Amino acid sequence: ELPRNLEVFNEACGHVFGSSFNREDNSVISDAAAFLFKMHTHSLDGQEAKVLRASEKKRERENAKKSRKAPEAGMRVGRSLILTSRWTEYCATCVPALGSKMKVIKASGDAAMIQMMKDHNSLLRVCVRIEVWKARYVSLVALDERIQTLEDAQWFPYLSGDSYRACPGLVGGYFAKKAAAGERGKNYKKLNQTAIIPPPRFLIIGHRLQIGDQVTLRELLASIAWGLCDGVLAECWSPSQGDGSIGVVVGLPLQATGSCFLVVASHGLSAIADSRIEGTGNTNLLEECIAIQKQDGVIKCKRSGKSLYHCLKETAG
Amino acid sequence: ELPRNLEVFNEACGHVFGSSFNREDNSVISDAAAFLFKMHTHSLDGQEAKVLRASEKKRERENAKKSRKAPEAGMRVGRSLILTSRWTEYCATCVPALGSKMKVIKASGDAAMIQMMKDHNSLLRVCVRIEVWKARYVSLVALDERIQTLEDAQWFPYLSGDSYRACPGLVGGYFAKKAAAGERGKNYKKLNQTAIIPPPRFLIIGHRLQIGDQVTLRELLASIAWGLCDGVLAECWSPSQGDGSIGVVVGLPLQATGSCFLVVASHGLSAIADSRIEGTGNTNLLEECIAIQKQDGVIKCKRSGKSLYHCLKETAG
Amino acid sequence: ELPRNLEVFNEACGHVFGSSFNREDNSVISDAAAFLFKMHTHSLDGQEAKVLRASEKKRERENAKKSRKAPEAGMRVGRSLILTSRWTEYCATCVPALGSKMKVIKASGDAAMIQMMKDHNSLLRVCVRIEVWKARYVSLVALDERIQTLEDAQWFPYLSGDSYRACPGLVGGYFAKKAAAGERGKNYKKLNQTAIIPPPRFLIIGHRLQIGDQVTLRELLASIAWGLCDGVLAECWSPSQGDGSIGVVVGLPLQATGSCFLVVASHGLSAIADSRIEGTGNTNLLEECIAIQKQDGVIKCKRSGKSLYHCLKETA
Amino acid sequence: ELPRNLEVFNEACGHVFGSSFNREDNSVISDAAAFLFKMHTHSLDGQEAKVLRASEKKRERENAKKSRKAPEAGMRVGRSLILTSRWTEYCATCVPALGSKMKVIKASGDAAMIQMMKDHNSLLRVCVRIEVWKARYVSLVALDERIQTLEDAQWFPYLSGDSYRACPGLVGGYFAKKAAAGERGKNYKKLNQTAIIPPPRFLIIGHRLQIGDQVTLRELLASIAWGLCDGVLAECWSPSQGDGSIGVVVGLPLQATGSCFLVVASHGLSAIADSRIEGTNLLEECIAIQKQDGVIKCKRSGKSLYHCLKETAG
Amino acid sequence: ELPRNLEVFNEACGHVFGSSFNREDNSVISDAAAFLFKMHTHSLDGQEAKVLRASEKKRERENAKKSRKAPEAGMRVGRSLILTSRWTEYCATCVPALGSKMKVIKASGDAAMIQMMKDHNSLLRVCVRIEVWKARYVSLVALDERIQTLEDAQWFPYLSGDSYRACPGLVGGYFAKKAAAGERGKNYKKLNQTAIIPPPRFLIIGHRLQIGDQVTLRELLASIAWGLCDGVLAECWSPSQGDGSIGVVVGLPLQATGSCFLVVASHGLSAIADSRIEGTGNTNLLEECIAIQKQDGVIKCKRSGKSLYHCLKETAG
DNA sequence: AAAAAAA
DNA sequence: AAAAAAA
DNA sequence: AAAAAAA
DNA sequence: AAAAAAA
DNA sequence: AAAAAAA
Repeated sequence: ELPRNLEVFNEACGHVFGSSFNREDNSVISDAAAFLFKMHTHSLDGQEAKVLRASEKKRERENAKKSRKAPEAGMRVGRSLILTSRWTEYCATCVPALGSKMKVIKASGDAAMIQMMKDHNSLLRVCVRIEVWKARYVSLVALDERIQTLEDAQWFPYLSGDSYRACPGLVGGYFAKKAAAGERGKNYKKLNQTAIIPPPRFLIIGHRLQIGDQVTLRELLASIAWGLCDGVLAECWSPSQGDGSIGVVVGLPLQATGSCFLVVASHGLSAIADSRIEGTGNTNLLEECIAIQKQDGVIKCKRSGKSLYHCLKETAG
Repeated sequence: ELPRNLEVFNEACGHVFGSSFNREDNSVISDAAAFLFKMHTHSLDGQEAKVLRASEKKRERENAKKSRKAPEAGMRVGRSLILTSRWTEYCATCVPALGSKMKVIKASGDAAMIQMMKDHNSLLRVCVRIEVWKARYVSLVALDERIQTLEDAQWFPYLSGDSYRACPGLVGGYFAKKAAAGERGKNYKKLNQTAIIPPPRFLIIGHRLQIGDQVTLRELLASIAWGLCDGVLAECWSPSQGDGSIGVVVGLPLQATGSCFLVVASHGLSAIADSRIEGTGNTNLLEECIAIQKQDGVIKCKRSGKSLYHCLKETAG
Repeated sequence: ELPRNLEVFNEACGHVFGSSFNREDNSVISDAAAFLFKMHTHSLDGQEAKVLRASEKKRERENAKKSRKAPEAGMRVGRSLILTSRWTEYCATCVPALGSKMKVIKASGDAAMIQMMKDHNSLLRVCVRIEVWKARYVSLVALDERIQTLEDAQWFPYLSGDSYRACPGLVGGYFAKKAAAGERGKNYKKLNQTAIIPPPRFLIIGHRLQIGDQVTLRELLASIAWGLCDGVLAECWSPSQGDGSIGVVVGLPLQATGSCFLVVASHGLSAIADSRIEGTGNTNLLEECIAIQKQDGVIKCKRSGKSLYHCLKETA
Repeated sequence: ELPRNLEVFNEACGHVFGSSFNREDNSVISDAAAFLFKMHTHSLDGQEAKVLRASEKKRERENAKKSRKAPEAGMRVGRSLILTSRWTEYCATCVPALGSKMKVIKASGDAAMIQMMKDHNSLLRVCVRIEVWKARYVSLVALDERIQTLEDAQWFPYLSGDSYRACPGLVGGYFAKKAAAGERGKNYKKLNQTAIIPPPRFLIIGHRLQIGDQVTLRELLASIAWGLCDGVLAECWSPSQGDGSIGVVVGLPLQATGSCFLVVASHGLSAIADSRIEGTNLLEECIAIQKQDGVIKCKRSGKSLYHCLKETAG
Repeated sequence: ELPRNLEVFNEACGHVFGSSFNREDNSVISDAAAFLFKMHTHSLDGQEAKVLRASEKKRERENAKKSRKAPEAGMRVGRSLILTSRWTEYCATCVPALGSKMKVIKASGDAAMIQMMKDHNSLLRVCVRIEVWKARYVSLVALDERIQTLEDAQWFPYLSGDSYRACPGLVGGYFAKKAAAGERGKNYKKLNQTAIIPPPRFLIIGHRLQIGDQVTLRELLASIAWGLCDGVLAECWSPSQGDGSIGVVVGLPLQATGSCFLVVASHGLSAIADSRIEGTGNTNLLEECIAIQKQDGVIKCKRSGKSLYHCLKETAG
């Protein structure tokens, strides 16, 4: 009924949070995913210290974390997430020991341990996807101070190293910048800043985002873009009968990933660094378009020239 | 009559300097505040050596400071500040011992000790505010050799770690740069380079700067801006009858909130550095205006396009 | 009937894949050539470890490869390639031993060994040519994430060291970059990025690509150019009667290896990047033309100003 | 009569060169200052090798220097400088021992040693000021092969580490580049590439350069600028009656040091990287020359001082 | 009659080639100089192997060179050069042993060895000057494939390491690139791409190139410029009576070396990255002139805006 | 917009 | 433009 | 355009 | 456009 | 758009 990743995530969240884990609230799912990600990276209190090559300051911080008592049952997480009494058992059972690697487990040959490690990897990937989607959802109506120029915005989201490792194609930030600056191997994944990510309530259920879905404007925009994206993407939504809060999806943007506008010299031609700019691109900027695929077909929509955050702020005035 | 902070500062300065501390001279007040900050930071000769995690060079420097004789009574400070014979008693009484922390004092429960620690913290904050104002006043006519570009000027004033700790929102420099670069938590405070600070002769009295105050051009500018702020802010001053040296404040600037107008490249659209300017192509910056709020109302004044330091230098030729 | 190289490749592919090796599918031929190149480079499981100067990590990887079981008969390769039970015999026989060099064999003087070494070199050259063509065919619709600027795009295709060594005149990548950075000896060869390469279904048969051949648009473009070449090259193709999928070639590009028109700064003058453009100063890059040779004659076609990849994406 | 620094320099030059040291020749004074600087930094032959943390190559070079015989009396220095037989005594006495530090001397408490160290420091400062002046004078007519772009020209003069330490505000080069690139403390000084330096024949006498003094065009330009400075500065010089070789100073440049044209963004304004650019023909600019009558703005010539000096001689 | 350098080169060439060495042919002199350079760098077959720090591949190559038989007397060199039976004696006697350094020879105190090393250095310098001149002469009628852009053309000629070491102010290539990129000591010498090099038939004789000399167009151009220099330089040549092939030099270019067009910011002025480009009015490049000094006087000749190679190619068609 | 590596 | 944390 | 630190 | 260093 | 060397 469900793939391995989604089933593992559902089981883990249900076990850790019991019945307090609502299965239809984006905020609840994002908070639960963040907590599970912290648990599975040994970021919670009372777990193994990360000291393999840590600096003395990092060693002190990890020692303080280890000394600190672990979270207790009944503790409130986020807004409406309450820990059960069994969460310690789950953390002890399903969490790989610090430093564990897939090669070591494979050498061991224990099928149960291999399955547990696969479940842990899938859970990390799912939680990082949910974390990226929540970062986009927050950034629609809350500017990040660190993002002041195009260069600063070029690496959104800014997530920890574990997030980058779990999903290098979606997660940006310092680690993505480091990977791009350094040597690029055959495994290099470029940052698909505007990759389509289903809403968490859809991601856990496995329902792929598509036309006809009943989704709020903010969550749809967080799914297909973020705050500093061109406002024209708002055209991918249409309020339902009686306005309300939930509308419908009318289409999806095209060219979401893989946009390269280079032309190399050949056969006596001249190299071009940008197809769009060549000629007089400054006057053609606001004349650009985006291809939106709808149920009927593809349509080109003129760019609004205004940030998504600014459009949402203005329409909310 | 006066808040706790100003009263504590007045008592401390009176005790240390007696009658030699003028209550109407900005330079004297700034020198006294700097000396008091040094005393409460254990930066004077003969005070506790900082060795908790000091490097061998730092350990040697602190040992040299400790071995050196402490300042004697009657020692000249700055220009017109003379230490009183009772300054040693005040230093011994009102200066918490090195390493003092509010948590430990609260655990002790001594009401007198808690009040003393609160007074010390208030004195630190007041002294740091006076230090920042004096840095602005100095930079109006005497640039800093460490400021060469906009990136360097983004961290003015350049003050020590203690000043940044006391007033993180007003004090820039190396520590502000470090804080901005690293992780930003809920307690992170952005550097307000041009935060309003009344002159020290007003700050100790608590008289908030407002329209109609009889202040000098340079001191007003240091109150609202610094050397590299655009010269248009000079419109906030007006010479009084007969010119002279003291005029009157006609208005104050308004700090605009944070609002980024970027539009990153997405789905084939070209990046926009600024939505407002890209469309019509009005790239000229000299047209920009500042909102000066006056007694009559708010007025948009066109920028001069020249640094405040340059304007002051040219008008003083 | 066929040259030595194509005959060697045909015999090798027939022996290794038997009847499962289709002779008219470009994807199948490309996969077979890739597998043969892997086999003759001792990169498969169970072959000699490359340790002559390997680093400890490289030594570990090669030891892991050697310890691993060799591919078994009937194993599925690519999509429609199945290994025959006699592939092990060919691998043992026709594959030169690791570290073998032509000088050593010539000193030995065994005519059969010399012929085997020559056949192996020809097989490497043919396999690498097919690999380069397949790289071009892939790049027409799926950009390489390692290409983001013109500097990086200058070194396409990005192939391994073996590919560069076998065919230095077609293969780019890190090794070609290193060769360019270092000394340029008399044996140095520049990367002819857009060198015409017949499709594998043509290369193995020896049928040189020319006008009138019934070839698909994508395969023709992969033959004469790659993803980031200008879209104007699409003019070399023309749909046949009834459209369908297979058309015909109407012309081929004329490789413009013209002499440099630079004038370096000297005696206080100013450097000129191009003496021709200096006069009129027509700074419009959309006016350039490419000389396509057709059956009737050569014609100058105006550049489209858009990447071949973008034109293909829009037309699809 | 004279400050400590100039008196110390005059005494040292008299002791080391006797009467052969001409007090009115810029080249001779510069060469004598360079020799004294080499002596007081322990660079001449026969002085202690520098090995504290030297690399094997540096250790070998300094061992070679130590083994090599010390300079002999009567040796020709520069062009018209001859060593005296007593120079060895001065080198042994007034030169601090290698590694001497003012803190150590102060801890010792010997007044004579403290005075000697102060004299050594003043001599180093004076010698490096003269060295920078001479570097400017040379660069007027003989370009440096190391200066090819404005980025390279930004660090003139290129002088040894001892020169940078003696006067970090004037000297440039690799050490100034390192100081600028790295962390800058409260002691940081920016490279004042056109700070006014009196000519050596004036510097040792202590006569501050001012309008009316009889100086040569080349030496005045060296005092106020160098080769790659905009040629308009030549307006500061006026030939005397009958041309000849010596003229007079009419005016001096202003804003020599401390020119910043930034405007940081504030109160919603936009940051301006350059006030001049936001106003843009470069050749229209002017430089403020202060004369006896008053300040006058002279239009920039747009041509490097070296080019103008070369063309005026052809 | 002749300086030490030219006398040494003449003696060495006569000893190694005897009467087969023509004293008026540029190709023959260039070939002889190249062969002597190969001999004096221990690059010929059967000479000392360079193994001090050579890589294993380099060690193999040098071992192969050492094992190979040395050149035999009577071998044909170039076109019209034949080795003499006494060349082995000269190679053994006048060639310093591999690794010989001037410091070691001076320490030994042997006057004869010091003189031999001086002769070796002078011969290296002369051979490298001739090699650079021949490189220019080749580039006039044969483009170098390695030169495709202005940056590539900036380092011509591309000569080996020994050539760069002997004459660093005339020889470019990888080693000049390395010297420019790395630290620049006081001894640093820039690459004078258009220095005046007398033709080999004049360089060995010591006759400095001057006005009125009977030199062919191609060899004059190779003397004063190279393939990708401005075509205007052809004005420095004039066919003699009856045309023929040999003409006469009517003038020489000025500003051959040491051309800097920088003005630095000082006293509030603005930095000029290039005086020519910044010149008042948009100076069209084809309007630029070169100063040719002639017997009568200097004349400004307008640039032809076309390469010397292309001018020669068109004039020969 | 599958899996295997992996401050 | 209040307090509590805290090179 | 004073003193104290100090490849 | 002299001499000494010295992939 | 023939062969020989050969991270």
